[PDB]
Amino acid sequence: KSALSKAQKAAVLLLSLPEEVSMNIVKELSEEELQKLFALAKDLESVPEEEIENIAEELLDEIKKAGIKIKKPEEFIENIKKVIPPTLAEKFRGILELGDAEKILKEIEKVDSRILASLLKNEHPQTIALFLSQLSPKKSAEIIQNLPEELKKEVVKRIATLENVNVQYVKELAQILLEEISSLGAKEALKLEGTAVAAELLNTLDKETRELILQSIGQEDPLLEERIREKMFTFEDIRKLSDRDIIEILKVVDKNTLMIALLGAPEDIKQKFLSNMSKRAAKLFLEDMEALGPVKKSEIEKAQRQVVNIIRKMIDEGKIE
Repeated sequence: KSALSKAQKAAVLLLSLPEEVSMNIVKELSEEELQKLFALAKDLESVPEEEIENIAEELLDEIKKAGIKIKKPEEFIENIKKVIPPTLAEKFRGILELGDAEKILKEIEKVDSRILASLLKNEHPQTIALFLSQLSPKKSAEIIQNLPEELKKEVVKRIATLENVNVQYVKELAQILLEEISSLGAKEALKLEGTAVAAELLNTLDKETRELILQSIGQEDPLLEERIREKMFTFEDIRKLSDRDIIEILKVVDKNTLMIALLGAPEDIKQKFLSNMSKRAAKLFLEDMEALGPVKKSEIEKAQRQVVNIIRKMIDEGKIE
């Protein structure tokens, strides 16, 4: 297809070149010749857009070197892009893009028009018009009815003047509106510490059930399991432990770690540890606690979780709970 491709180039040139150049070509060519060139262009194979640009730029360089002046080279490239058809892949891409925009706007169509009107009313009138231009007439009518009066008139006037709309711009507008609705829903909802709620439930469940649930959660998501277990025994739960349990904890925990942990601890938990030490060890502990001076909250928190890590091993070994 070497002579066929040269003929195909001729066909594309005929249709793409400026009319000053190609009017003379048409006059010299017979009707049979012109029709052979038209049939060649019509029967062209489809070519990816990036490859049509390289073909266009080759052709442009080739005819400039052939001795033909091209005043509007970018208009020549676009004309070649009209002649050479697009591929099935490119047709599918456009279809998929259109389908995604449709899916997004269907989700918008489900949303109460009072909510859409409320989210749209402080937007620029041209933005509201561009958005409403893509909705069903009854949706856009419902939204318009829930807008202020002078905005009803201005949005409809701007819709009236539209000659074009960029689909991707409106799609993006719609997705930001869906995220804003999702964000308002979170603000409308009661905040809930799910890891804590799950922890209480598990602590109420018997060990057989509790441990089998957690193990399965850990296999799929080991980070979530751990965040749940952190809530199952907290520093405040030291109150639940016996004096016997505290003695065993005092045998293992570092003094400095315990001192620091107790700086941000309630008074009854302080006394829970202090009452299980000796008179002199307790007295010296309180004295050294004042000796520390200003300690960061992040460090008090760290020492508290360290005591809890130690306490977990007691639950896994000695201390009943």
